Amino acid sequence: LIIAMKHLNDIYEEEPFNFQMVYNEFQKFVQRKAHSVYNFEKPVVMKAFEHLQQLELIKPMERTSGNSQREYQLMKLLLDNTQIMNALQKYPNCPTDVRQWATS
Amino acid sequence: FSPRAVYTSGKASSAAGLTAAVVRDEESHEFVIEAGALMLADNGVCCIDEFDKMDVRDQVAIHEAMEQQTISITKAGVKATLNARTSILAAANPISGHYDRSKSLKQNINLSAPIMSRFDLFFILVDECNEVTDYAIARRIVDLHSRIEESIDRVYSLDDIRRYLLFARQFKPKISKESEDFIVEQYKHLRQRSWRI
Repeated sequence: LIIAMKHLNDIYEEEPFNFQMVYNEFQKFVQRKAHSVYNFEKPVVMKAFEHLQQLELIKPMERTSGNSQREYQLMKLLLDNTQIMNALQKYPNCPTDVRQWATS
Repeated sequence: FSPRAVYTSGKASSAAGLTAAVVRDEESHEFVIEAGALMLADNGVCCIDEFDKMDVRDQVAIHEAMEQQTISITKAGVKATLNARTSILAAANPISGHYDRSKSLKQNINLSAPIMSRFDLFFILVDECNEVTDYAIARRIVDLHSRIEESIDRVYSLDDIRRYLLFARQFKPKISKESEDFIVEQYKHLRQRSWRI
């Protein structure tokens, strides 16, 4: 999810985003690959996004509730590309596919 | 390599020059047909460079020869049909010369839907900055520039390839039942998923 977020920040220079775009491009990544074992449904990815927001790596803009759901909410990342690269280098068991997707 | 190959540029070619033209003969005082590139490339291969720059008025003329393999002329009291048994190899670049990832794939190609449909193989090339690829490309180019002949290792001679291709083209293989049902199931899976199939 973080790599997808970085790709979104690179393609759209300094603009917010929501859950749907991240989900769509994660689906694109898992569909381009032939048969990789990443068949996950919407609720589990939603829970993972909620956990990421809970750890306060992502912060909302102009906070409001009720009018806007958790979906369709403008999120931003609080990390730098070099930090992500350095952290990913020290990841214990990073698979090859996700590493190459991050490089791409 | 292929002696039966014809080359042409995109914009410099007109509609008449591609398929055929109707011209009045000076001595006979009548109308005859002057051949175009496509009918000269019969049973060969025709290569088009910068296919994007061609006007739609030219590609619509190409349309018939693309699929029906023949060209029909019904102009100025001249009625005829001609064989256009050719294989077309087209080269082009995306819109504005760069593949913009901020836009959709469909928005990156300015080609009509039937033209997109009528190509069997459609390859799209994207350039990326990788150090190993850069090193390989640079060493290959410099080796070719410095060592012109000793840097070429060909497994088979070009004339040998030509003779083998000539010998092979006359065979007409039959389709097996196993190949038949394998093709059926493969097409099932493929079609169950812009460039519509």
